[PDB]
Formats: sequence, C-alpha cells, structure tokens
Amino acid sequence: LYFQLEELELDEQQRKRLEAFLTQKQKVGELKDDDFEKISELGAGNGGVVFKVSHKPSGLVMARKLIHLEIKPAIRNQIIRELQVLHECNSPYIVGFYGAFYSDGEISICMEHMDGGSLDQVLKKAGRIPEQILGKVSIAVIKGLTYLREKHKIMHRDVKPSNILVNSRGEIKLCDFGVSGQLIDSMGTRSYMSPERLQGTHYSVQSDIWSMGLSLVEMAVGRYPIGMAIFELLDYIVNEPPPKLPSGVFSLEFQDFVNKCLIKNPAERADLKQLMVHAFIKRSDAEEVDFAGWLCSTIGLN
Ligand SMILES: Nc1ncnc2c1ncn2[C@@H]1O[C@H](COP(=O)(O)OP(=O)(O)NP(=O)(O)O)[C@@H](O)[C@H]1O
Ligand SMILES: O=C(c1cccnc1)c1cc2ccccc2[nH]1
Ligand SMILES: [Mg+2]
Repeated sequence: LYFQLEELELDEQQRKRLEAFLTQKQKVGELKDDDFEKISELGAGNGGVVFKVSHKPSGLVMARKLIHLEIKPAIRNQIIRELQVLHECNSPYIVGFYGAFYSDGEISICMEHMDGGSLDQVLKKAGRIPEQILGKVSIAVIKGLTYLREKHKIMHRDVKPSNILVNSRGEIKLCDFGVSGQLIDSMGTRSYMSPERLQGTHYSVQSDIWSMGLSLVEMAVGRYPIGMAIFELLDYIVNEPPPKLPSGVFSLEFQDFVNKCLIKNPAERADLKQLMVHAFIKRSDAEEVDFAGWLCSTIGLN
C-alpha cells in the first residue's frame, strides 16, 4: 500500500491503526445485499437501523446502517454518489467506511464495527461518564469536527452521544455527519439542536459546538439536562438559560468549557480554534487516562 497519510499529524499508534483499517478495506470491493449475513441488531434511530453483519466475500465483520428511502431513482443515485466522499474521510476521530449502495428501498451505509457501541449505550451502563474520560471525548469530538471542516468542508449537523462511537482499543470516533446534502433534504423526547438552528438559522460549526456541549453535560450528569412535552422542551432551549454543570463535583475548567459551548448567542459562543486551546482541553490532553481499560471494565468487553 502507497499511503498518503502525511497531511494528518498522527502518533505512531494512530498511524498503525489507520493503516490496519485501510489494509482490511482493500479486501472489500463492490457491496451487494446478497453478500451480507445479519449477525445481530446493534441499534436503531429515527432514520434507520444498524446491524452487526458479516461481509461474506471478505470475512469482515461490519456495521450496516439501513435507511429506508423509496424515492426517485435519479435522486437516490445522487445520494449514493454523495456518500462516496466517505472513502476520502480518513481520520482517527472518524468511523471507518467500507462502502454505500442502494437495494430494495434501502440505502446501506457500511462501516467499521465499533465494539464499544455509542456513548449513549455506555452512559446507560456507566450511569455518569467520568470528567477525565469526557476530556478524551471532548478532544476526539473537536478533532473530528476540525478534520471534517478543514479537509472536506463538511459540518456534522447531528452531534449527540449516539453519534460518538467507542471501541476496546480506546478509540473515540464520530459517525452520521452530514456528508450528503441530498440525503439531508430527502430525510423528539430529546433535542441536541442549537437555539438558532431550532429557529431556522443557517447551519454552522457553532451549532455543532452547542450539540457537543449539551452531550457533555448529559454524559457528565447521567441524564438529558433539560427537564417533558415537545414544544415545552424546545421553548426551554430557545427562551431559557442554557444548562450548567452542577457545582462541587466538576472542575472549574470543565464548567467553563461547557459554558463556552452553550452560550445562546452563536457569535459569543466558542469556536473550534478557541476550544482546542481551552484550559480543559490542554489539561485533558496531558492526562494519562486508560480509556480502553475504563470502557472494557464498565461495559464488560475484552
Ligand atoms: N459503526 C458502528 N459500530 C457499532 N455500533 C454502531 C455503529 N454505528 C451505529 N451503531 C449503533 O447503532 C445505534 C443506532 O444507530 P442510529 O440508527 O444512527 O441511531 P441514532 O444515532 O440514535 N440516530 P441518527 O444518527 O440521528 O440517525 C447507535 O446508537 C449505535 O450504538
Ligand atoms: O446518515 C448519514 C448522513 C446524514 C446526513 C447526510 N449524509 C449522511 C450518515 C451515516 C454515516 C455513517 C458514517 C459516517 C457518516 C455518516 N453519515
Ligand atoms: Mg446515529
């Protein structure tokens, strides 16, 4: 393999892991519905269902997300085409992608299986996720959001605990980002949308910062921090002060970090550059946290 990795400043462990995923990916060609065998259901959301599958020609275990869309063939083919950009989205903070295709009213998004599942699944087991672990989560989310914005000019548009994937090797990765404009166009009791997004305001990385901040407070406290009825919830986000991390249990740097993510005004709200040099991030990056060890003990893995 003739790797074109230099654009990413990677540690040797990150370089080895990314190279091992890309090498495994070389076993995979054209994806067909007939070449998959359903192992189990990993989970489901509003738009689709994701299954742990076996890709029979390669032997690879994958996570197959199926999104039901029986629409005009010309527009589903535009979607499938827009999804091919995912082949170029190589980052330690972005879930690996094997391929995307359409079959029998379903668009399939085949990706790297993350054996730790999502952070909302681990939150159920953990109760509360430790501040120090959330420091590593914060770094991975900022770096992933930065990679997407800087390298592919894409915004996530759907940052939430269920869209942050973890594994037994201690990797933290984003998934379900807005790579396809046509998929967004063609496509509850909890909302992670920024107050300005809920009012109609054009999307921005600032909205992703809000979603990240809210997700952090939820994971830190063990529950959705607003609270409930639909309008009641959205009226609270738009017209009431943002939620705050409780005092006496969390560091001042972590409280200040989430406060800067949750500023109602998107202009005063912190950007990715400012968040990357925030005391919380600087502290968290210097800490030796055995995230892989903590994850394997709280959810019972390797
Ligand atoms: N690559 C993956 N590896 C392992 N588990 C995964 C993977 N992708 C998704 N999952 C799991 O599948 C569950 C359901 O996924 P999904 O249908 O995207 O629901 P959602 O994240 O709650 N909604 P949304 O992203 O807004 O469409 C997630 O909560 C994850 O736990
Ligand atoms: O559902 C989408 C999606 C949403 C809006 C626009 N384009 C795509 C998606 C799934 C997915 C899995 C991995 C990486 C990126 C991903 N994006
Ligand atoms: Mg998701």
